[PDB]
Amino acid sequence: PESADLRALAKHLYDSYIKSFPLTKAKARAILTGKTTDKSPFVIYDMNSLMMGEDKIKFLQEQSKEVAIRIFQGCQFRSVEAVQEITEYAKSIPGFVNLDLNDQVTLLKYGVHEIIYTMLASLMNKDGVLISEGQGFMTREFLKSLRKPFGDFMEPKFEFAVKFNALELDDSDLAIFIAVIILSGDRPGLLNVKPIEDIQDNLLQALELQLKLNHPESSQLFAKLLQKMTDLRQIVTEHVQLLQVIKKTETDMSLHPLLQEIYKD
Amino acid sequence: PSLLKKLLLAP
Ligand SMILES: CCC(C)(c1ccc(O)cc1)c1ccc(O)cc1
Repeated sequence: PESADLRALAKHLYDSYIKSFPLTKAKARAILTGKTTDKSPFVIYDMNSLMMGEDKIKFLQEQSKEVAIRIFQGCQFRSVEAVQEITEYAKSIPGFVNLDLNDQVTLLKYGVHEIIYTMLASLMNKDGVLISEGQGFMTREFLKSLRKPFGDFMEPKFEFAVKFNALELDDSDLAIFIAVIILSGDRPGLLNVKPIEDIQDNLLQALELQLKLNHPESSQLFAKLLQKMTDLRQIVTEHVQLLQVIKKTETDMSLHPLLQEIYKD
Repeated sequence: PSLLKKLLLAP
Protein backbone atom coordinates (compact mmCIF):
# COMPACT_ATOMS: atom_id res chain seq x y z
CA PRO A 1 0.00 0.00 0.00
CA GLU A 2 2.09 2.92 1.29
CA SER A 3 5.32 0.96 1.62
CA ALA A 4 4.99 -0.62 -1.83
CA ASP A 5 4.79 2.97 -3.10
CA LEU A 6 7.85 3.94 -1.04
CA ARG A 7 9.73 1.08 -2.75
CA ALA A 8 8.51 2.06 -6.22
CA LEU A 9 9.72 5.60 -5.54
CA ALA A 10 13.11 4.37 -4.33
CA LYS A 11 13.49 2.38 -7.56
CA HIS A 12 12.47 5.34 -9.72
CA LEU A 13 15.04 7.54 -7.98
CA TYR A 14 17.66 4.84 -8.55
CA ASP A 15 16.79 4.42 -12.23
CA SER A 16 17.06 8.18 -12.79
CA TYR A 17 20.25 8.23 -10.69
CA ILE A 18 21.90 5.72 -13.02
CA LYS A 19 20.83 7.89 -15.98
CA SER A 20 22.10 11.21 -14.63
CA PHE A 21 25.43 9.94 -13.22
CA PRO A 22 27.59 7.78 -15.52
CA LEU A 23 30.21 6.77 -12.92
CA THR A 24 28.22 4.96 -10.23
CA LYS A 25 29.64 4.12 -6.82
CA ALA A 26 29.55 0.41 -7.72
CA LYS A 27 31.86 0.99 -10.69
CA ALA A 28 34.10 3.37 -8.74
CA ARG A 29 34.67 0.85 -5.94
CA ALA A 30 35.32 -1.82 -8.59
CA ILE A 31 38.23 0.31 -9.84
CA LEU A 32 39.58 1.41 -6.45
CA THR A 33 39.66 -2.15 -5.08
CA GLY A 34 40.98 -3.64 -8.32
CA LYS A 35 38.05 -5.73 -9.51
CA THR A 36 37.54 -4.57 -13.13
CA THR A 37 38.75 -6.47 -16.18
CA ASP A 38 38.38 -3.27 -18.23
CA LYS A 39 41.77 -1.62 -17.77
CA SER A 40 43.16 0.30 -14.78
CA PRO A 41 43.89 3.90 -13.78
CA PHE A 42 46.91 6.17 -14.18
CA VAL A 43 48.25 7.41 -10.85
CA ILE A 44 49.21 11.05 -10.33
CA TYR A 45 51.39 11.16 -7.22
CA ASP A 46 53.95 13.88 -8.04
CA MET A 47 54.69 16.66 -10.50
CA ASN A 48 56.38 14.30 -12.97
CA SER A 49 53.51 11.78 -13.11
CA LEU A 50 51.09 14.68 -13.53
CA MET A 51 52.95 15.80 -16.66
CA MET A 52 53.05 12.31 -18.18
CA GLY A 53 49.35 11.91 -17.39
CA GLU A 54 48.26 15.50 -17.98
CA ASP A 55 46.99 15.05 -21.53
CA LYS A 56 46.08 11.59 -20.28
CA ILE A 57 43.06 11.17 -17.99
CA LYS A 58 41.91 14.63 -19.09
CA PHE A 59 38.33 15.88 -18.97
CA LEU A 60 43.94 24.75 -26.20
CA GLN A 61 45.55 22.88 -23.30
CA GLU A 62 48.38 25.47 -23.27
CA GLN A 63 47.46 27.27 -20.05
CA SER A 64 50.97 28.36 -18.94
CA LYS A 65 49.61 28.36 -15.38
CA GLU A 66 51.03 27.13 -12.09
CA VAL A 67 50.27 23.45 -11.47
CA ALA A 68 48.19 24.39 -8.43
CA ILE A 69 45.85 26.64 -10.43
CA ARG A 70 45.58 24.07 -13.23
CA ILE A 71 44.46 21.39 -10.77
CA PHE A 72 42.04 23.81 -9.11
CA GLN A 73 40.69 24.78 -12.53
CA GLY A 74 40.27 21.09 -13.34
CA CYS A 75 38.10 20.83 -10.25
CA GLN A 76 35.98 23.79 -11.39
CA PHE A 77 34.93 22.05 -14.61
CA ARG A 78 34.11 18.68 -13.08
CA SER A 79 31.91 20.70 -10.70
CA VAL A 80 30.33 22.43 -13.71
CA GLU A 81 29.54 19.04 -15.23
CA ALA A 82 28.25 17.75 -11.89
CA VAL A 83 25.94 20.74 -11.40
CA GLN A 84 24.35 19.84 -14.74
CA GLU A 85 24.05 16.15 -13.82
CA ILE A 86 22.49 17.04 -10.46
CA THR A 87 19.99 19.33 -12.20
CA GLU A 88 18.90 16.54 -14.56
CA TYR A 89 18.44 14.29 -11.54
CA ALA A 90 16.60 16.88 -9.43
CA LYS A 91 14.11 17.36 -12.26
CA SER A 92 13.38 13.61 -12.20
CA ILE A 93 12.21 13.79 -8.55
CA PRO A 94 8.40 13.57 -8.68
CA GLY A 95 6.93 16.98 -7.93
CA PHE A 96 10.13 19.00 -8.42
CA VAL A 97 9.39 20.48 -11.84
CA ASN A 98 6.02 21.66 -10.46
CA LEU A 99 7.71 23.77 -7.78
CA ASP A 100 8.08 27.50 -8.28
CA LEU A 101 10.97 27.86 -10.72
CA ASN A 102 12.69 30.33 -8.40
CA ASP A 103 12.42 27.79 -5.57
CA GLN A 104 14.04 25.18 -7.82
CA VAL A 105 16.98 27.56 -8.35
CA THR A 106 17.28 28.11 -4.60
CA LEU A 107 17.25 24.38 -3.89
CA LEU A 108 19.99 23.81 -6.46
CA LYS A 109 21.98 26.87 -5.36
CA TYR A 110 22.32 25.56 -1.79
CA GLY A 111 22.30 21.84 -2.68
CA VAL A 112 24.67 21.09 -5.57
CA HIS A 113 27.83 21.32 -3.47
CA GLU A 114 26.39 19.21 -0.64
CA ILE A 115 25.65 16.52 -3.26
CA ILE A 116 29.03 16.85 -5.04
CA TYR A 117 30.89 16.11 -1.81
CA THR A 118 28.50 13.26 -0.95
CA MET A 119 29.03 11.62 -4.34
CA LEU A 120 32.72 12.56 -4.40
CA ALA A 121 33.19 10.14 -1.50
CA SER A 122 32.13 7.31 -3.82
CA LEU A 123 35.28 8.03 -5.85
CA MET A 124 37.59 8.37 -2.81
CA ASN A 125 39.56 6.10 -0.54
CA LYS A 126 42.03 7.16 2.14
CA ASP A 127 44.77 7.44 -0.51
CA GLY A 128 43.23 9.46 -3.34
CA VAL A 129 40.32 10.09 -5.67
CA LEU A 130 39.26 8.54 -8.97
CA ILE A 131 39.29 11.21 -11.69
CA SER A 132 38.29 11.46 -15.35
CA GLU A 133 35.44 8.94 -15.33
CA GLY A 134 37.72 6.37 -13.71
CA GLN A 135 40.70 6.89 -16.04
CA GLY A 136 42.98 8.39 -13.39
CA PHE A 137 43.69 8.32 -9.66
CA MET A 138 45.10 11.37 -7.88
CA THR A 139 46.79 10.64 -4.57
CA ARG A 140 45.49 12.51 -1.55
CA GLU A 141 49.15 13.11 -0.70
CA PHE A 142 49.80 14.85 -4.02
CA LEU A 143 46.92 17.24 -3.34
CA LYS A 144 48.32 18.28 0.06
CA SER A 145 51.77 18.81 -1.47
CA LEU A 146 50.31 21.70 -3.48
CA ARG A 147 50.95 25.29 -2.41
CA LYS A 148 49.48 26.40 0.91
CA PRO A 149 46.46 28.20 -0.67
CA PHE A 150 45.32 25.08 -2.56
CA GLY A 151 46.91 22.46 -0.28
CA ASP A 152 44.06 22.31 2.26
CA PHE A 153 41.33 22.57 -0.39
CA MET A 154 40.72 18.85 -1.01
CA GLU A 155 41.72 17.39 2.36
CA PRO A 156 38.33 18.41 3.85
CA LYS A 157 36.51 16.38 1.21
CA PHE A 158 38.81 13.45 2.01
CA GLU A 159 38.13 13.56 5.75
CA PHE A 160 34.37 13.53 5.19
CA ALA A 161 34.67 10.87 2.47
CA VAL A 162 36.45 8.30 4.64
CA LYS A 163 33.90 8.78 7.42
CA PHE A 164 30.90 8.82 5.08
CA ASN A 165 32.24 5.74 3.29
CA ALA A 166 32.26 3.86 6.60
CA LEU A 167 28.46 3.72 6.36
CA GLU A 168 28.79 1.41 3.31
CA LEU A 169 25.92 2.88 1.31
CA ASP A 170 25.19 1.71 -2.22
CA ASP A 171 23.75 3.43 -5.28
CA SER A 172 20.22 2.77 -4.02
CA ASP A 173 20.77 4.46 -0.65
CA LEU A 174 22.60 7.41 -2.25
CA ALA A 175 19.87 8.02 -4.84
CA ILE A 176 17.28 8.63 -2.12
CA PHE A 177 19.75 10.40 0.18
CA ILE A 178 20.61 12.91 -2.58
CA ALA A 179 16.92 13.48 -3.30
CA VAL A 180 16.31 14.29 0.38
CA ILE A 181 19.12 16.87 0.42
CA ILE A 182 17.84 18.62 -2.72
CA LEU A 183 14.26 18.77 -1.33
CA SER A 184 15.33 20.69 1.79
CA GLY A 185 12.52 22.97 2.86
CA ASP A 186 14.87 25.21 4.87
CA ARG A 187 16.97 26.69 2.05
CA PRO A 188 17.23 30.48 2.46
CA GLY A 189 14.97 32.43 0.12
CA LEU A 190 12.43 29.72 -0.68
CA LEU A 191 8.99 31.19 -1.32
CA ASN A 192 6.82 28.08 -0.78
CA VAL A 193 8.33 25.91 1.95
CA LYS A 194 5.37 23.63 2.65
CA PRO A 195 5.28 21.94 -0.80
CA ILE A 196 9.01 21.23 -0.46
CA GLU A 197 8.62 19.81 3.05
CA ASP A 198 5.79 17.52 1.92
CA ILE A 199 8.04 16.03 -0.77
CA GLN A 200 11.01 15.60 1.58
CA ASP A 201 8.82 13.83 4.16
CA ASN A 202 7.79 11.27 1.53
CA LEU A 203 11.46 10.96 0.48
CA LEU A 204 12.65 10.57 4.08
CA GLN A 205 10.18 7.73 4.54
CA ALA A 206 11.43 5.95 1.42
CA LEU A 207 14.96 6.47 2.72
CA GLU A 208 14.14 5.08 6.17
CA LEU A 209 12.45 2.04 4.63
CA GLN A 210 15.29 1.69 2.10
CA LEU A 211 17.89 1.61 4.88
CA LYS A 212 15.98 -0.90 7.03
CA LEU A 213 15.54 -3.35 4.15
CA ASN A 214 18.99 -2.80 2.61
CA HIS A 215 21.01 -2.54 5.85
CA PRO A 216 18.89 -4.62 8.25
CA GLU A 217 21.82 -5.18 10.63
CA SER A 218 23.09 -1.57 10.65
CA SER A 219 20.82 -0.07 13.28
CA GLN A 220 20.70 3.74 13.35
CA LEU A 221 21.92 4.13 9.76
CA PHE A 222 19.10 6.66 9.34
CA ALA A 223 19.94 8.91 12.28
CA LYS A 224 23.56 8.79 11.11
CA LEU A 225 22.69 10.04 7.62
CA LEU A 226 20.54 12.82 9.09
CA GLN A 227 23.62 14.04 10.95
CA LYS A 228 25.75 13.78 7.81
CA MET A 229 23.26 16.13 6.14
CA THR A 230 23.99 18.67 8.87
CA ASP A 231 27.74 18.14 8.58
CA LEU A 232 27.63 18.67 4.81
CA ARG A 233 26.37 22.20 5.48
CA GLN A 234 29.29 23.25 7.68
CA ILE A 235 31.66 21.50 5.26
CA VAL A 236 30.37 23.54 2.34
CA THR A 237 30.45 26.62 4.57
CA GLU A 238 34.15 26.15 5.30
CA HIS A 239 34.60 25.43 1.58
CA VAL A 240 33.04 28.72 0.46
CA GLN A 241 35.19 30.47 3.07
CA LEU A 242 38.36 29.07 1.50
CA LEU A 243 37.22 30.15 -1.97
CA GLN A 244 36.97 33.77 -0.85
CA VAL A 245 40.50 33.51 0.56
CA ILE A 246 41.70 32.47 -2.90
CA LYS A 247 39.62 35.07 -4.75
CA LYS A 248 41.12 37.69 -2.42
CA THR A 249 44.68 36.36 -1.98
CA GLU A 250 45.17 35.13 -5.57
CA THR A 251 45.33 36.92 -8.92
CA ASP A 252 44.66 35.46 -12.37
CA MET A 253 41.65 33.63 -10.91
CA SER A 254 39.27 32.67 -13.72
CA LEU A 255 36.00 31.23 -12.40
CA HIS A 256 33.34 29.53 -14.50
CA PRO A 257 30.16 31.67 -14.57
CA LEU A 258 27.91 28.83 -13.39
CA LEU A 259 29.96 28.63 -10.19
CA GLN A 260 30.01 32.42 -9.83
CA GLU A 261 26.20 32.35 -9.77
CA ILE A 262 26.00 29.43 -7.33
CA TYR A 263 28.66 30.95 -5.07
CA LYS A 264 27.06 34.42 -5.08
CA ASP A 265 24.81 33.15 -2.27
CA PRO B 1 20.28 36.44 -15.25
CA SER B 2 20.14 32.79 -14.12
CA LEU B 3 22.15 30.01 -15.74
CA LEU B 4 20.62 27.56 -13.26
CA LYS B 5 17.18 28.60 -14.51
CA LYS B 6 18.09 27.93 -18.14
CA LEU B 7 19.35 24.51 -17.04
CA LEU B 8 16.09 23.88 -15.17
CA LEU B 9 13.99 24.78 -18.22
CA ALA B 10 15.74 22.49 -20.69
CA PRO B 11 14.27 19.01 -21.30
C1 LIG C 1 36.67 13.67 -9.45
C2 LIG C 1 37.44 14.83 -10.06
C3 LIG C 1 38.01 15.84 -9.04
C4 LIG C 1 38.62 15.10 -7.84
C5 LIG C 1 36.92 16.80 -8.53
C6 LIG C 1 37.26 17.93 -7.78
C7 LIG C 1 36.29 18.77 -7.28
C8 LIG C 1 34.95 18.51 -7.51
O1 LIG C 1 33.99 19.33 -7.00
C9 LIG C 1 34.59 17.40 -8.26
C10 LIG C 1 35.57 16.56 -8.76
C11 LIG C 1 39.13 16.67 -9.71
C12 LIG C 1 39.09 16.92 -11.07
C13 LIG C 1 40.12 17.61 -11.70
C14 LIG C 1 41.20 18.06 -10.95
O2 LIG C 1 42.22 18.72 -11.57
C15 LIG C 1 41.24 17.83 -9.59
C16 LIG C 1 40.21 17.14 -8.98
